[PDB]
Order: sequence, then structure tokens, then C-alpha cells
Amino acid sequence: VDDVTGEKVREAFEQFLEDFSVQSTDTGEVEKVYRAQIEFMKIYDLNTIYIDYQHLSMRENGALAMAISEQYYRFLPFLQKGLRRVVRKYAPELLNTSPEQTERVFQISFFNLPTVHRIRDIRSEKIGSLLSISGTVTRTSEVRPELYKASFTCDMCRAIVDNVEQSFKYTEPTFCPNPSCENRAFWTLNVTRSRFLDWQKVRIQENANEIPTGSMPRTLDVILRGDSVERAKPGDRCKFTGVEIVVPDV
Amino acid sequence: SEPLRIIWGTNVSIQECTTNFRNFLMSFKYKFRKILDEREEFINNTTDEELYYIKQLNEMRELGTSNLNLDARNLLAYKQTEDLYHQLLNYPQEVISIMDQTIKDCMVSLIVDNNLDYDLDEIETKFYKVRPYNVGSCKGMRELNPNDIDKLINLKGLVLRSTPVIPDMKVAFFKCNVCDHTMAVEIDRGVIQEPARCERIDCNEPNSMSLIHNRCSFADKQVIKLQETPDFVPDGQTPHSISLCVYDELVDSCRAGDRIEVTGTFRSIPIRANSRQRVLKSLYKTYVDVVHVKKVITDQDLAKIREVAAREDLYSLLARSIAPSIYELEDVKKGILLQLFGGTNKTFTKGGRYRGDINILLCGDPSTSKSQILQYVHKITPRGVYTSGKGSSAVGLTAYITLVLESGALVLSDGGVCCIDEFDKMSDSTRSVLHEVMEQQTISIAKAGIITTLNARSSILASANPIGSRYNPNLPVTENIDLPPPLLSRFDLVYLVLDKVDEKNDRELAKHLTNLYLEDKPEHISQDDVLPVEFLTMYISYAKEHIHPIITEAAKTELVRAYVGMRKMTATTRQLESMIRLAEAHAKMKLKNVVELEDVQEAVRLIRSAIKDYATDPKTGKIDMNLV
Amino acid sequence: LPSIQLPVDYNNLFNEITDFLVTFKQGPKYMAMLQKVANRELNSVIIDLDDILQYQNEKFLQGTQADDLVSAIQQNANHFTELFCRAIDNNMPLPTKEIDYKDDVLDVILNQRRLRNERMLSELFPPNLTRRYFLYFKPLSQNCAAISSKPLSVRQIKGDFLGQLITVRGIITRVSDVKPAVEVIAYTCDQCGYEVFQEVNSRTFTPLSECTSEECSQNQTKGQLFMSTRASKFSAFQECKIQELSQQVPVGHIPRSLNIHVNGT
Amino acid sequence: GFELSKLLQKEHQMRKNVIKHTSARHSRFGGLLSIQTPDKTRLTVSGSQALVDEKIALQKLDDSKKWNKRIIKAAEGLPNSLLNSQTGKAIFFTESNGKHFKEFINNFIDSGFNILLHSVTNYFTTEQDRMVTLEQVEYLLFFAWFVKYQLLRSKIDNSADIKQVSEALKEVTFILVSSLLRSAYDLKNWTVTHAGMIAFNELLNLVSRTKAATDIEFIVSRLFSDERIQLLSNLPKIGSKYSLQFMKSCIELTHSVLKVLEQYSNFQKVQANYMTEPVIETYINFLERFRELEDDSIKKVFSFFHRVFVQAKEQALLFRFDLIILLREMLSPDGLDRMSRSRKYVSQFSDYFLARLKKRLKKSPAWFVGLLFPPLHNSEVGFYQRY
DNA sequence: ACACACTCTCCAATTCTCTAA
DNA sequence: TTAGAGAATTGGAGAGTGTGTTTTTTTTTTTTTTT
Ligand SMILES: Nc1ncnc2c1ncn2[C@@H]1O[C@H](COP(=O)(O)OP(=O)(O)NP(=O)(O)O)[C@@H](O)[C@H]1O
Ligand SMILES: [Mg+2]
Ligand SMILES: [Zn+2]
Ligand SMILES: [Zn+2]
Ligand SMILES: [Zn+2]
Repeated sequence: VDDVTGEKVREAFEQFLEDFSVQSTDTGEVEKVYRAQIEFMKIYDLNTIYIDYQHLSMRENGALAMAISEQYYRFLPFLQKGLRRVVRKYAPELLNTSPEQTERVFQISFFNLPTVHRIRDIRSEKIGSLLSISGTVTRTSEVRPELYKASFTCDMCRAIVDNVEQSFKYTEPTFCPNPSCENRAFWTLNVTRSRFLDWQKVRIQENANEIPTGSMPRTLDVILRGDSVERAKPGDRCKFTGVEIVVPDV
Repeated sequence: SEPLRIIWGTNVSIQECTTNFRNFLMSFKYKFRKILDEREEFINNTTDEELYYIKQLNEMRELGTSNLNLDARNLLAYKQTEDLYHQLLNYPQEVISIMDQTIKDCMVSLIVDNNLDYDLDEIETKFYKVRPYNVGSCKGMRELNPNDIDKLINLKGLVLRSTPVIPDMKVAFFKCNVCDHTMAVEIDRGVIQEPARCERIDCNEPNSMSLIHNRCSFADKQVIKLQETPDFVPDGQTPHSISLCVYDELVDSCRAGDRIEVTGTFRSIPIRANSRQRVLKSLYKTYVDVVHVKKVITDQDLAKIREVAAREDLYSLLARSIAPSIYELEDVKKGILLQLFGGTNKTFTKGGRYRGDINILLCGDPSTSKSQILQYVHKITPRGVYTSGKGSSAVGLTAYITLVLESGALVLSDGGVCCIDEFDKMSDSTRSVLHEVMEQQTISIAKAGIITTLNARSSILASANPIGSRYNPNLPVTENIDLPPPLLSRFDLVYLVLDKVDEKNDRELAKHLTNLYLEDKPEHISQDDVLPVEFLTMYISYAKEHIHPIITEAAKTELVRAYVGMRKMTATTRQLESMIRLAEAHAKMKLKNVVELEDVQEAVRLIRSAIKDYATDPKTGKIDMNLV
Repeated sequence: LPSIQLPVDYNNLFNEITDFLVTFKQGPKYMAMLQKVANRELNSVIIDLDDILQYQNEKFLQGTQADDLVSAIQQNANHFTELFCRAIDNNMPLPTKEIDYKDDVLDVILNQRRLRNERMLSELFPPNLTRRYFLYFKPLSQNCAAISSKPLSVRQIKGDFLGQLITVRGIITRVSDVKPAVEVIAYTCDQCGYEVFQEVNSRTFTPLSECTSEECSQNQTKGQLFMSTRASKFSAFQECKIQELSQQVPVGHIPRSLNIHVNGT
Repeated sequence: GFELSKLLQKEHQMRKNVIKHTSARHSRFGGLLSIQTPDKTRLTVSGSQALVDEKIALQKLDDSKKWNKRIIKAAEGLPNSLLNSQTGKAIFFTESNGKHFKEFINNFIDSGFNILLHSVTNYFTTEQDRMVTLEQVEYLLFFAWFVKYQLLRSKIDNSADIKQVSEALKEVTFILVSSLLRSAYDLKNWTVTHAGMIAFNELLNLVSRTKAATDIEFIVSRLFSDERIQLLSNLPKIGSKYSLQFMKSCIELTHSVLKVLEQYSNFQKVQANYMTEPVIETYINFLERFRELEDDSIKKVFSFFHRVFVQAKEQALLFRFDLIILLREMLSPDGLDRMSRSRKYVSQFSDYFLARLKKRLKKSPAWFVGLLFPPLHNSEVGFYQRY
């Protein structure tokens, strides 16, 4: 089964990346800033791209921006698939990170959203949407490696399983792929073939000047990944953006 | 004839309830409630004939809002719903749902019948809820019994604390692992009804679906801790508390220290012995499931307020009415009134913010009725606290580390009046806390694991007796009061009250106090003309909200002249600011937008009158008792 | 596995109980109370042992032998709460006044269940589910007197007394607030539309999860059971603690205490 | 972006459908409901919406029951193609790639199609006995694709012409496609039977095009000798067991076949050959999976039902209960969209259906028990039963 | 020993196929 | 064209086996001995 909305969003975001076509800061000449940003990333071997929400708002009567805003969690993989094709088209050197080279894990980023919420305004109706939040940092954790994609090999026979997906808990295969063997136990994680990500926990509290009458400040936990770890500092004031999620009891 | 729907174990038919509530909703008019009221003479024929709830529904449509209040007594007025009232109390869960679906259908019927422009899809999308209240007599917290389970209840109490919002699941989302088929599933009775096999026809496989957490749908839940009010506690015991569960709209309504009345079903549930197995314990937990919360405007109100403000004797009328039964002490009452009104809050783009609140100290001989006045101030104010000197610690007065921070008295009293009695008994260590809060109206904390600043817009009303426990005329006034200068400097008004013997005064006082015992529950009152407490509260609240005076050039000249006169001779910089703040408070009480020469002179006069300056020897600082 | 003889036969004592409830007078005393119970006016019955002693003496003076029921219910007090309840249920008179019977959910449920059985045919439920009253014993007057009349301090309550009816003197230390406790639990089967009950005595229990009804089974209807509060039976519960007087503590010792349970009115 | 926005409107409609079955108050607030039948027997259901909606209560009551009857299942040995995959799923092109591919196959058709098909078809007539399944399925799905594409292109624009694909009609290729379908059907090789079905469908469509403009009528008369009518009438009956694509191929072929013989003016003999129970069984079995199907196939199905019910006046076939369930499912707010063109046809059919059913049931009350079961084939009572 | 998770085994319910009237 | 006799495939009833469980601050109110 296939989701038509995802593919249409994918290949519309493709067109946005191709031909946003804003004119120059100084002259009436089409500049195509995001293709230039891809070229910049190619020059410096970067792995993240920044997008302005105002630019997305004016595109195609705002429907694409609405779809990205209200259902970010559904549509994030399709945006990645859309960006991969464009970077292949114009800068195939960026797709790889001598022996073979693994693929680059691109990151899309947004900024200049319409409004900033407080920690006190987080409510369960907004789960999975795109938001921005501000507060004071109070604690930070050390950087840890998070397992992103896994690969295992069977003990009782020479067989390999690859590209297992994790989500919130450490997860392992269900069968031995070789039908000559039935052992489910004694898997081992191949650290070389598997892939990891950088991961950091930080903790924030409300701004002091905003606290209502007779109340006390609430707190929140925030996750940082990729090239943004160790950017925050305790005691500083910061502004965040992302999506709020829900974490189980593992 | 046909199958029927019956509430389980009742033989109550849902059709009758639906039709009766529809008729009530679409034909009730307020006149019937006045028939049940004491007199038909109250009836306003023009207004009371109107269809009340149709008006409410039109307002709900055009304001884009979802919830309807309903005081249950109207069900008794309309003849067709007399029995529905009892059924509501006995079977809340089914009846309230019936009422909800009735209201939504009526809202649709209005637009389609009256053929209006409003989007039908929008109304179909929304949820509509009824919220009954004023159900009946309130019930003591300790007197709820097991025969009250699942019936509607009404409680009064005070709010201790509230937990943060908890996400509560309502809809589950499944996805097929192999073929990527998806299904949404309804949650009822707390159990997820997972499918046995993937429902796609060609992918009919077992164990093939799986849950996706962050694509589910959730709802807000919160738990509030309610404490028994002292009026009901048994003799020689301490108050108890009960827990309230609240959802969706009413989540973040209430803060610590609030005083409320609620309405909700009284529920009970089991609890497990261990998390591994289905073994339950014999004792059941109990809690309350609230559906409405209440705190314990019209042109006629504005007309009454404006008409009262035009009276010549307004200033004396308001002052003598805050504490009717207390004899004389007029200046003390006037100062307390000006504390109640308060100044104006000023904030700059740079250079800070300046307090509007007034601090008062009452000092003098015993038996002079200071604490009785503190009782009146404690009960008049919307928010506030009463406490004693020996009952207060430094932590309890401000804030408490428990890792979480917790509020003290001055924080709970934010925006109100904090009454402190036996002020002279608390130690210098405890009293040193009040410097920062009085000056800045903020509380700074720096302890292990917590460092922050909190706001405290709190007014202090203090009571004390002099050193030696009776005023000694052979010592100067500052030595009798005995508070250190850094703390005494922070009060706007300081009162001396003295137990001076005089036959003229004594006969009037004795006749006043003895008259209260001529009746079992006295009707007698000190003065012919006083305002009721409700209307006085309305006046003060409106004047606080709407009026914001500003200084005038004539007022500038008088303030400079008066401050220089008192200073040139001890008066300090704080005397000027307190004078401005008192003049602002005086201006609000007359509903003026400008502070004027009269207000400044009144503020000066009251400051001079409070500390008995006219009777004070200007050089030695002692008071001639003969001049009192 | 083994067995013994004992001097007591409960049939004779049951006969004595049912005679005592219908005969004794200071009409008979307790039939008035049971009439008030039937009228829904009264919630509890308090049995005096002074009445039983007087009854025994009067029966003896009439020239007939009788078992000493007083000592019998002091020695093994727990069993006789059930015997008296069964006797009361057997002998309960009919109401004197209209009641508005439809206010009771259990009446409607049991009437419908009986009608279902009647149609099907073209113990049912535990008797505890319909006992609208409580029952207590009151000890012997000491001035007529037996151990139940003589107070004991908390130290004198040895392990010999387990099972007996006694009296204790002391100071209360703490009291809990009231909460409900289950006695009979009610369920509903979704597919076959049939109700079943469960009785709870121990501190914990396992709820039912399968409809084992014979009709439901023979239709092979593996339906699901769900709990219901609206037809369950609760009873009020409270727990306290009592402690010996300080002026009775022997030298060098620490005071002792006992746990008290309270149910009903 | 425009079509994406329209699709988001459709998503909102589905969201609205979920909302209309969603309770206002939370999941543990719910009370309990009891429903009493005739004969005073009572049932129990939970949930707040059951209190008000009897339809939802009746559906929810049956939904709890555990059992489902286990189910029966046709092709293997060939990579993925139209024969064994749902082809409502495109593959996606760049603008340059789209125009380049269009240019390639357009030049192919205008240049190469006739010469290639003549050579390869006059090969296989001399080599049919030696064939393997690959070459049969290859030939039959090359034929179909290019004929269909030329028909659509000339439907669109006048610059194209139908003469570019005209080699398909000449007699040898017609004989060969016929022979492949024949031999595949006899040996019960169902994959080649499917592919031959698709090819023979396109030949009939092309004939109906050319008659709308000499030898083509001769080719028709030879295409509809009685033997071929026996085969083409036999085909939908066996389709009941097979995958969804097989039944759809049968339906579209049947539509084309009957329409061509409609425009021949024999007809009454041929139509009576088609109308009987097992064909109607296939049609209903196909129709109940409407959630996966196109807008057009349902139009074809209800065209056939109009033919059976109104024109031929063989009303007795459709008085069978599993059709009456389907019209409830398809016509409810559950299924077909309130504004799709399907609802016009469906409601206009159901009105007449229930009118005639009312008449029949009041004239003869025995049909109440009749509606559950198949019709009864006894000589003496069956004739009055059917009419 | 008392609820659970998981494995193993046998038996009969069901559909498919062939034969003759 | 119906139907009935024989063979093959599948479901889950239910019986069996193994398993797990009890159980150095830092902040704040109060009594006590020590300078
Ligand atoms: N002017 C007065 N009007 C009314 N009651 C008065 C007045 N003067 C004294 N009383 C009575 O005298 C008592 C004074 O009690 P109280 O309120 O404690 O005075 P106080 O100022 O608090 N003295 P103290 O607590 O020793 O510092 C009360 O019973 C009053 O009713
Ligand atoms: Mg006092
Ligand atoms: Zn293996
Ligand atoms: Zn699937
Ligand atoms: Zn059952």
C-alpha cells in the first residue's frame, strides 16, 4: 500500500528546491538561493540545509506549508527522499560520506516560524506538529552514540541480517534468514556495518519574567542530535525549534 | 413493536429523556424559574418571556464556542423535566451523554431550519458539552459513603497543588509491517482492541500489524489536590484532602491557594497488588471526576456605581463600611481602605518598575481591637493570608525546597493582602526576610540545585504591641516601637493607638458592646447607612480594573512643597514615594483619571495623623498624653 | 485428613436460635426490629447476651434442659454471625409499608434474570448480595456475670484468646479515614448478554475473564466479561489502633498496641 | 500543488468520517447500555455513542464475535507485470524523460510497429507447437499495449491516425491470437489465458473503432462463429475463484463483446446464453471489493445490472440477500462519496429494485424464505417461482 | 504453588476430486 | 446436471513443559548538651 499524499508532497518539495527563484538582493535577476546553498555544502562537505518558513509560506498558495506544519512526523521521510534526488542531480559528490563510502544522512532545518510558544503552552493536541520554544538551560548531558540502523549475524550458521530499524528500544531480528537454520538466539551486533548518531539530552525551564501570578516555573526535556550537540550551555537563554513527541515506558 | 434502548439495570428509556430535554431546551423561558422563585412580582415581562437557551445557542454559534452552562433548578421549573432531574443525579454518565448529543443536533437544526450561511461541516466537526451545576446541597468530605458511588456530588474546599498535564490516549494507530496497510482503532474502557490479523484481503496474515506511538491521538488530563475547609473539621482533629481528576477545557484553570466549589461524579476503582499480574486488592481507591468548577457587568451595576460615586459623604461611607461593628477608629479604617484600592503599577522600558502596593503597621496598647480589624481585612480581600508571629518560619513565609520548589505565604498572597499578627514576637532572623520582598516585590533564591527569582506583588498588614507590652510615655516613640530603622522605613503608614481613659468615650463604648447581647442573633449595627459587602466588593474591583490616575502639575508643586516642609527641620526619600502612592490610591477611590491638589493634601494629612505628630514634642520625641 | 469428636452439635444451637428470635420478650423483642428492617427503617441489629442468659434461666425454671448458648458463642464467636444471619433471613417478616421498590438496581437485575430463567425453562446468586443489614453482639453485663465482661489491658491478650469474644481497655492512637471494600462483585458478558457474580473474602482476589456459563458454553460463545460497579456490593471500612494506658506500663518496658477493624454502621 | 491541495481536501473528508464516530468525552467516562428484543430478551453493549445510534450498536454487537470462515485462493514463474499486480500505481518521470520516452515510442509506432508485427506473427504460425510460456505472454502483452496507446492518442488529437497500427487486423494475426487463447483455455493454463483475454479485448475494441468510420465485417463474422460464442460465454463463469484482475478482465471483455453484437443490428440467442446464476455470482463477488476499484468499473457493472434487470426482465436472479447487504454498504455514508458520479447510478438502481421487490413480495409472501437461498430448479414449481 | 509464556501433538472439520445415474 | 464416495490439507483444542516471585550530601523543624 502507498500513500499518494507523501509522493505528491515529495515531488512538490522537489520543485520548490529547484525553482523558488527569488530575485537578487540588489537587482531583478533570478538567483535560486537553495541550489547555491547545495553548491556551498558541496564546497565545504556539510550535512545540513536551512530553509526559511516565510519562503515556504508564499509557495503554491500555502498548502505545502500547511501540510508540512500540521503533519511533520508523517511527511519528514518524503522530504528527505525529495532532497536526495536534487542533491544527486546537481552535486552527486555529496551523496557519499579507498573502500566503499556510506551514504550521507542529510538534515533539513527550518527557521523564522510565525510564533514562539512557552513551555507552559505544550499541550497534547499539538503532538507531532512543528513548533518553536524558548527558555533557560539548566542541565546538559554528555554526548552519547545512538543506534540508528543495525546489522546482525547468526551464531549457529553463517548468515547476515541488515538494515533493522530501532525506534525507541533496542530491537533484533525475528528469524534466521537461511532456511537451513532455525536459531533465533545469540545474535551479535556488527559495529562496523551498523550506523550510529550523536545524541544529547538538555533540560530547560521557563523564563523568570514570564511566570504568572503566584505560580512557579515548569521544566521540560529536549533532545539534540547531529551537528547541534554541545551547542547549548548551562545558564544561557536559548530558542529551539522542532516537533514535540511522546516517549513510551520502555 | 420495536426494540428499545434501556439504561442498564433501570428500565429507563432513552427516547423519553431525549424528547423531554429537547422540549425543555427549545421552549424554556426564564419566567418559570421566577414562578418557582418567591414572587411573581419580580417578573420583568419584556425580558423574562424570551427563549433563554435558544439565545444561548445563537451566541454559542456566533462566538464560536463549545460549552453550555446549566443550573439544574431549571429542570424542576419546567413540568416535563421534573423527573429528569432525579435521573440526572442517579445516572450521570448516560444522561450527560444524552444531553450532549441533544445539544449538537439542536445546533444543526437551527442553521438548517432557519437556512443560514454557516458551514454545516464546521458544526458537524465540533464537540459540544453540557456542564451541570448548582445541583443541590453541599456534602461534607468525610461523610461520603459507599452508597454514593457513581452519583453526582458537590464539594467546597481550598486548592493545595496541581500536577502537570498528563497525555491520555484516545485513538490508536496501527500499520502493517509487510504490506503497509493502516488502521485507526477506538479506545474504550482503557483497553486497546488490537486486530488479530491484517485486514487487507490478500495480506490475511497473523501478528502482522504494529502500533505507531507518535501518530496516535491524545488528550489532556490533570489531577488537583483539594483540602477540607476548616468549617467542617471534627473537634480536636486536622483537615483531610481529596483528589480531583479534570480534563480538556478545565485543565489549567486553578492555582495553589484558590477557593472553589466543584461538581462531579464520585467514583471508585481497584488497584493491583503487583505490576506483573492481574491480582487486585480488596480495598478500592476513590476520587472525584469533575464536570464543572466555580469560584466562591450589567448596565444597572454601572449606574449604581456611578451614582454612589457622586455622593458627598463617599469617603466616610466607604471607610465605616469595611468593618461595620467596630466602634470609631476612623483613621485606621481610612488607611486600610486606601490599602485596598492601592496605587498604580508603573513599568518603564529602562529604569525598572515601581510598586503600587501599600504596607501598613498597627502598633499600640492591648485590648485595642487590632486583630478584629485584621479579621475583616482577611475576609474582604479576594486573595490573602492570615498568620501569626510564632507560627511562621523564614522558609514557610517565602518558599520551600522539597527536587522541586514550593510556595510560601507571601507567594500564595500574590496580588492580595498578607495579614501578620503578633509581629513583635517573631525573631530578627525571620523578620530580615521581609526587607527584599517589601522593597522589590521579588523573592530571590539560590540553593542546591535551584536558583531563580519569583514575583510577589503582596501587601502587608501588620499588628504589634510596644516594648514593655504597654505604651510607656517616658520613652520616645521610636524606642517604644523598637523595630530597627531599615525595617521601620519600609512601611507606608504607622499607627499609634492608645488606651486612654475617658468617661465620655467609655460610656459610648460600654453601651455599644452591651447592646449586642440584647438579641440572640443580633440585627443591631453601629450605623444607620452602610453598604452591603457584595456591592462594596464590586465597587473596589471595578475601580481597581478600570481607573488609572496620572499626576498633575499643581500636584507636583504641592508634593515638592510638602516634602521639603517635612524634610527641612526625620523624613527620607521614601516619604515622597509613599505620598504619591497614597494620593494615587485616593484618586482611584473617586473614579478620577487625574491626581489633584486635594488628593495630595489628603495623603499628607493622613500621614501626619497616623503617627500622632501634632502631639509629639518636636525636640525630645515624647508624646504629651494630655493632648491625645 | 483425620477427624475428632466434640461436644457441640450446631443443629441444636440453630434450633435454639430460631426459637429465641421469635419467643423472647422483656410482641417479642426482636420481631419488632426485623419488621423495622423489612420496612427499610433500620440498618443494624444488636444482639444482647443478657437476653440469652435470661432466656436460658427461664427455660430451665420451666423444667427443661437447654444448651448453654452464651458460653458457646463466647468461645467460638465467629461462626455464629452466620447462623444468626441465616435464622434472620429465614424468619424475616413481610413489609408493613410501601417501599418504592423500583429504586433498587439489584431488584430489577434479579427480576430480569429470574424472567430469563422462566423463559428458558419453557443457588442462583450468593445470599450475601441481598442482606440489607448488619449484626453485632453486645457482651454480658458484669453485674449479671464471664471473661467478656471483665476488661483486659493490651498486655494480657495472649495467643490463647484467638477466636474468642473479648473486651479491651486503652487509649486510641490513630484513626484512618473511610474507604469502600468489596463483598460481592458483578460482571457482564457481552456476546450472550448474561451476568455472573463473585464473592471476595481474602485481602486480594483475581477477577474473572471467561464466561463459563453452561448455556453460553454449549453455544460455543467464548464471550468477554466486564466488571460493573452499578450492581456490586460494597461496605464501609475503617482501621484504627489502640494502646495501653501509660500508668499501667510496667517499669522498663515500652507500651504495646493492637489493630482494630470497623465495618458497617 | 493544485492537485495536492485537492487531495488534502479528500484527506480532510476522511478525517471528518473518523470524527463522526468519535466520542466527545474520554474513554473511561462511558456508561453501559441494554437493548431489549422482541420476546423480552436483553443484550448488553458499552460505549457512549451506542446510547444514541442504534445502527452503530447493532454493528458493534456483531463485531465482537470471534470466528471468521477460512478462505480459498493462480499464477507463477514470470516477473511482475500487469497479469499479477494492481496497475493503479504509476511510475514517475522527469519532464525531459517524459518527452523523450514519448518521442521514442511515437517514432516507433509511426515507423516500426507494422513491419515488426508482420514478421513476428508469420514466424509464430509456423512455430506455435514449440512455444514456451514466456513468448506467448510477451506477444500478447506487446500487441495490447501498442494498440491501446494508438487508440488513445488518436482519441486525443487528429494528427495521429489509426492506420499506423492496422497490421493487427489482418487475418493471420487474428487466427494466432484466437489459437493462443483456445489452446491456453483447454489445457487450463490460466496465466496465458489471462494474457490472451487482454489481447482479444484490444482486438475487439479496435474493430469497434474501425466500424465507426468491407473486410472488417467478414472478420467479425468469422470472429463470432458459434464455437467462439460458446468459449466467450463460458469465460466469466470460472472467474469467481480467481484473483481480482481475472474477474476485471472478464467484465471488460464481456462489455465490449456484448456492445459489438449490439451494433451488429442472433442477438436474443446470444444474450440468453449469458444470463444465469454463476455469472451473477462472479459479478457480485467482484463488486463487493469496491474500495480498491476505479470509478469506471462500477459503471460497467451497473450497466450489466441494468441489462439484466430492466431490458431482459430476468428479475428473479438478483433477489438474493448478499446483494441487499452490498447496497447498504456501498450507499451508506460509510462508502461511496456523497458527490462521486457513482451514487447517481447506485441510488437510481436501488429505488427501482426495491419498488419491484415490494410488488413481488406482496403478490406472493413465500419469497421471504426465498430471499436467503438460491432459486429452485424443480420443473413443476420452478417456472412459477422464477416469474 | 500459583499465574503466565511458549511448545508440541492429534484429530476432525473442511474443500477438492472422481465416478455414475 | 446432481450427488455421493474417497483423499488431502488445515486449526486449534488441549495437553504438556518450563519459568519467576518473598525481602555523601542538601534542606528544615525540634530537642538536647556544650561553651
Ligand atoms: N472599639 C472597639 N470596637 C469593638 N470591639 C472592641 C473595641 N475595643 C475593644 N473591643 C473588644 O475588645 C477585644 C479586643 O480584642 P483584640 O482584637 O485582641 O484587640 P487587640 O488589639 O488585638 N489586643 P492584643 O491582641 O492584646 O494586642 C475584642 O473582644 C473586641 O470586641
Ligand atoms: Mg489581639
Ligand atoms: Zn542461523
Ligand atoms: Zn498486511
Ligand atoms: Zn456468556
